[PDB]
Amino acid sequence: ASTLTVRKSLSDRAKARARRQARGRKKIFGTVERPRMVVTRSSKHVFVQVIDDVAGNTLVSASTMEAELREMSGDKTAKAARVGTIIGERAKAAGITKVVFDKAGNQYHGRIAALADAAREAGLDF
Amino acid sequence: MLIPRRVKYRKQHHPKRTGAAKGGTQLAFGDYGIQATEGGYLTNRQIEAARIAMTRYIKRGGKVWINVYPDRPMTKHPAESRMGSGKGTPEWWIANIKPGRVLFELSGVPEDVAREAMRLAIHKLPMKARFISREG
Amino acid sequence: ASSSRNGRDSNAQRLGVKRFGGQLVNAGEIIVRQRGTHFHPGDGVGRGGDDTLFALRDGNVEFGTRRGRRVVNVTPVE
Amino acid sequence: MSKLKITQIKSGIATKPNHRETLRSLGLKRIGDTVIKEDRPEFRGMVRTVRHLVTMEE
Amino acid sequence: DIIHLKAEQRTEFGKGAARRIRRDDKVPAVMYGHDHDPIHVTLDGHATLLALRTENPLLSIEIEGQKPMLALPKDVQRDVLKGFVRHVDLLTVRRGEKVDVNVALRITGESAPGTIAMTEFNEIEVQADLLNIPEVIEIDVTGLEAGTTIYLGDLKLPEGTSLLGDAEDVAATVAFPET
RNA sequence: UUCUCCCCGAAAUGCAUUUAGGUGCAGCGUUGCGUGGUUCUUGUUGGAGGUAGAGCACUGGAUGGUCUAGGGGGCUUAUCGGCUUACCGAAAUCAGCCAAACUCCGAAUGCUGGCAAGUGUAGCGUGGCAGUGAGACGGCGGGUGAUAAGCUUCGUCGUCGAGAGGGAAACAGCCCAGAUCAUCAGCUAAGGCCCCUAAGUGGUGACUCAGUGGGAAAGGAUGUGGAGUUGCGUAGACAACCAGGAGGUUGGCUUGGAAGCAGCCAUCCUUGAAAGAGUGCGUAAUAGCUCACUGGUCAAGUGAUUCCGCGCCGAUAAUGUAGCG
RNA sequence: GUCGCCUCCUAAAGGGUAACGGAGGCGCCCAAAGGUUCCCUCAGCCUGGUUGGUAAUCAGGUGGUGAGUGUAAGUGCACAA
RNA sequence: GUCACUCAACGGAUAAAAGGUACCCCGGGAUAACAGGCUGAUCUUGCCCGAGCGCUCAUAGCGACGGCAUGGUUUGGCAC
RNA sequence: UUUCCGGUGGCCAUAGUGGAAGGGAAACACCCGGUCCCAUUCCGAACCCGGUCGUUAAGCCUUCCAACGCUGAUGGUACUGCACGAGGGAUCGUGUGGGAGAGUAAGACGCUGCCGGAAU
Ligand SMILES: CCC[C@@H]1C[C@@H](C(=O)N[C@@H]([C@H]2O[C@H](SC)[C@H](O)[C@@H](O)[C@H]2O)[C@H](C)Cl)N(C)C1
Ligand SMILES: [Mg+2]
Ligand SMILES: [Mg+2]
Ligand SMILES: [Mg+2]
Ligand SMILES: [Mg+2]
Ligand SMILES: [Mg+2]
Ligand SMILES: [Mg+2]
Ligand SMILES: [Mg+2]
Ligand SMILES: [Mg+2]
Ligand SMILES: [Mg+2]
Ligand SMILES: [Mg+2]
Ligand SMILES: [Mg+2]
Ligand SMILES: [Mg+2]
Ligand SMILES: [Mg+2]
Ligand SMILES: [Mg+2]
Ligand SMILES: [Mg+2]
Ligand SMILES: [Mg+2]
Ligand SMILES: [Mg+2]
Ligand SMILES: [Mg+2]
Ligand SMILES: [Mg+2]
Ligand SMILES: [Mg+2]
Ligand SMILES: [Mg+2]
Ligand SMILES: [Mg+2]
Ligand SMILES: [Mg+2]
Ligand SMILES: [Mg+2]
Ligand SMILES: [Mg+2]
Ligand SMILES: [Mg+2]
Ligand SMILES: [Mg+2]
Ligand SMILES: [Mg+2]
Ligand SMILES: [Mg+2]
Ligand SMILES: [Mg+2]
Ligand SMILES: [Mg+2]
Ligand SMILES: [Mg+2]
Ligand SMILES: [Mg+2]
Ligand SMILES: [Mg+2]
Ligand SMILES: [Mg+2]
Ligand SMILES: [Mg+2]
Repeated sequence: ASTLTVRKSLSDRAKARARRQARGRKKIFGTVERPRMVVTRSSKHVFVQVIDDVAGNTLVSASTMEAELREMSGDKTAKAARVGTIIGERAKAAGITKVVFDKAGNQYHGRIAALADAAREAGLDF
Repeated sequence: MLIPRRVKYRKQHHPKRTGAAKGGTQLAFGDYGIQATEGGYLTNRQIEAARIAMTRYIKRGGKVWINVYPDRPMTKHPAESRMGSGKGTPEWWIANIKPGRVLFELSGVPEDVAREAMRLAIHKLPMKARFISREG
Repeated sequence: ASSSRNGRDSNAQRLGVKRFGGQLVNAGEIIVRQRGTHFHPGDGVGRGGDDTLFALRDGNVEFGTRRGRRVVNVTPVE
Repeated sequence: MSKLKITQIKSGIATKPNHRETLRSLGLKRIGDTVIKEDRPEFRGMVRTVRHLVTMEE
Repeated sequence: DIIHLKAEQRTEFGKGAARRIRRDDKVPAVMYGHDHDPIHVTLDGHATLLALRTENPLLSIEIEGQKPMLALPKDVQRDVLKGFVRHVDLLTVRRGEKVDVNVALRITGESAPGTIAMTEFNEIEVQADLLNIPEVIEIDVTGLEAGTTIYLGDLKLPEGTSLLGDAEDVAATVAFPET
């Protein structure tokens, strides 16, 4: 469900983040050569999906909701770094090589930046 | 005299005189009407003459509506001049009338005096017109 | 007498669609000359400095809609 | 396929060039000349393009 | 009262077919409803003219093969200059069901000689029943003058005919003479 | 600017021009060589559109209604404030509208691709030789001009140009039709068939009486034939002929006279089978003749209104009938 | 009076199309008003508030483009150009 | 590589140029003056409606505001 | 497999605007702080970071309402390619093809793909 118009009655943070995400998606698009790495950052978790936007289907994904990461002791940024390592490992497992990173309306800073740097350490060409 | 407060363009092409009435073919204000059965250009002086005829016959009873406004400027070439050297200045204001257009409406007056007043008004217009009513 | 105070018109610019839907084009072929983006660049179509839309690759021209935008695509030839 | 029989009854002079090329495409050369065509939509379209110039039978 | 109209099936469509039908002293009509597809018929011209003399008449369309059908003429395309009916829209109706219609307006009041009364609408929206279609709705304005106005919220409506349209607009106006 | 025949066969457009009646290049002709269906027509299947039409969503224009912020004029009287808001009234809203330079819409065509069939022999590349670059009229869509011009300027198709034959009386441009030659054969097109003048003073059914046919407007009219709607009518309809055809009341602002006819008005009542404070004639002013209506002999249809076909008037220059040849 | 260029209409929904046809502009400007990256949403209306009033500045609601765009007009741009 | 043109009559005759001719002189009806032709704004001659004037009374005589035409002797438009 | 829900697309109002009621298991969200990375043309409002306490009040989600808005036939009409015809003229009509806009009946309180969570 993606209506081109930002639905009214949304909260202020939601409206602002929706505008920022729509502006980020103007230049970012996932193909088979370079799929899009979208990081959805909420107050508790980070959910990463690598998407081929031509077919509209996610190739690999990772989160802090997985079984082997609920019990892992660390900080929000440390958990995001572990998620970045995992998503890089899964991308190498599926043969992704290079991705285009999408911050999904958030600032490239902190948890998202740690996730991206960890994915770069894993072997992702971005 | 009906002249618009202002027009966007004072020099305009001649209005099309082709086709039946686009709108205003049914009575909407009064109880009787003058319906044009022919097309043409209805100037503001003819509209005024017809209005005076109706208003003077019906005297004090009822209201008269002019459904057509002369907001189309028609230019005039400088007199005794050859052709060219631009378009002339507006001289006449017209309404573009098509067959079936209700020109004037009349109400608050019985049918015979209404018929006579609208006969008087119709004898002022340059096209053919007829008396119409709301099916009695 | 008098004179005409008009009389100036610019030269014809010959804008408009040059390649219509389903037409086979080479890479770099101009699909439409236009002022502004009445058509937007789609997939395999680039936009020029004067808003000219050109083919970025070989294939067939198609006109369509992407989100809210009216776009021109060049679908690669099978 | 009833094998349309098309005969030219009027001349091509002063007709639209479309009509003259339609007459040429039907194989008609003179007034009174006749051709037999298969009952196919293109020949029927040609016949109805120049129906004021030809007559058609089966 | 129910006016019976003989109809027969229409199978040729277009401006030419309608022209031929109207040259044969007939009227094209389409009859649509709720539980059937639209049925295209052609009616006698003069009988249809007499039946459509009145407004909102209950018509019984009689087609030889099929059963009779009840209808109300919802749209009547008449010639503007002449009076001939050019096309009839027939909305099929049920006996045990309401109908929305447009009932007519007239003034039958007699104010002071100086002041005059006017009607500001042609027909008004009314929900009523089949066998009871009011002919008109009268507004009597006798001795009511000056800037009195009449809106659609307080009218002596007949039984079984509720009010549907917005009751916040005027239908009659009494005022001084024209100055 | 001088002999012949055979085949093909234009242009009067675009751009530029000390250019505009000249010329260059391009377009259109021809021809050698090359390449061959690439062209064209129709069908079918896609594509972009913003014209016609329509609409009022925007921008302007606009008619009426509801309601109202605010201006005008006055008042008790104004420092307010109230009585007005019966005048004006932005905007808001309801209803009907208008637009080449308005568009929430939106054709047919045209243009451009794919495919299929048909098809004259079309199209394309490259060389030799050009002429043309004053166009005209007609149909359709427009601008200028006045709803003008056999006007002017565009778009498109046709013809003339450069095209004979047949028709249009004659009559480049209109209609039919494109002449290789001969024919004292036939069938046809447009157009025609009483005679000029080839073929029907053709058959059948209607209409016209104006020589309409064989020119024209607003408008006027018991011409005529036909088809609807509606009022009165043997409880007796309309016209004609016999009696009540008038009371209070010379109802009022007039006007020496408006008593029924100067005009405007509330536009009644009565002896009563019956009548209008008044419709024509008459009339200085009043009288009066006589109209709508009531009974009688008679008595079978009369009165409006809408539309349609063909006609009438309006109609109107100067050598001679003279607007069917 | 005009002569080159640009925008719109005439121009008949591809492109082109004339008249001493109808409207306007240009012969610049900007070292940022260019490049890139990131963020933001306007005009108008309503209400509350010192100077302050219709309109400086602040606060809340509403408002999707009617604001804006260096400069004519048209095509665009609120995903903002 | 860059510079020098209101070469603006903007494809830009010369680096460099205004007038008179009634003293004039040597293709076009492609183009004006007369006349003819077309048109008919203007002109002209009529008419339609009838506000109102005529003591009263639209129409004896008139005839506002409007509308429709004739003629082709006016001034023009076109340029055959 | 299914149900519900959190993200991420496609169609871009049949989806929206408005109203009424209800729900939070994981998730979402408000929320609590500002020490730390980071920030406000002032403000931890926002951006950013540490938590997940409290709360479903709003966002979000489920259901109901045609109310405003949106979608919308059939038939007819306008218009129109080609072929004709009529009028003194503005202009009009027919044959043969194509055929709206408005309006009416009506639809509609979204459809759908991938990833994940909880239960099954
Ligand atoms: C206003 C006059 C118009 C022109 C006058 C005429 C013309 O050329 N006339 C000539 C005139 O000259 C002599 S008579 C003096 C000739 O004998 C005569 O045939 C004619 O040619 C002179 C100019 Cl007057 N043209 C034919 C038309
Ligand atoms: Mg309307
Ligand atoms: Mg650029
Ligand atoms: Mg540039
Ligand atoms: Mg030849
Ligand atoms: Mg030349
Ligand atoms: Mg040459
Ligand atoms: Mg139009
Ligand atoms: Mg020339
Ligand atoms: Mg020409
Ligand atoms: Mg021509
Ligand atoms: Mg000419
Ligand atoms: Mg020729
Ligand atoms: Mg000839
Ligand atoms: Mg002859
Ligand atoms: Mg030959
Ligand atoms: Mg014979
Ligand atoms: Mg014949
Ligand atoms: Mg003979
Ligand atoms: Mg005989
Ligand atoms: Mg005979
Ligand atoms: Mg005659
Ligand atoms: Mg006549
Ligand atoms: Mg003859
Ligand atoms: Mg175009
Ligand atoms: Mg075109
Ligand atoms: Mg040209
Ligand atoms: Mg030059
Ligand atoms: Mg020089
Ligand atoms: Mg000489
Ligand atoms: Mg000449
Ligand atoms: Mg002359
Ligand atoms: Mg002569
Ligand atoms: Mg000429
Ligand atoms: Mg619809
Ligand atoms: Mg339809
Ligand atoms: Mg429709």
